[PDB]
Amino acid sequence: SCKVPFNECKYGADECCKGYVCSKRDGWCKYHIN
Repeated sequence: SCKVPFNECKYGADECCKGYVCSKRDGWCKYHIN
């Protein structure tokens, strides 16, 4: 019930796959830590 990290991401949206973080600047799902 989630989308790939390569795609976009909504600030706060937990829809993304657990384990990844959502960049506030880039506005996408990534693995790197903020």
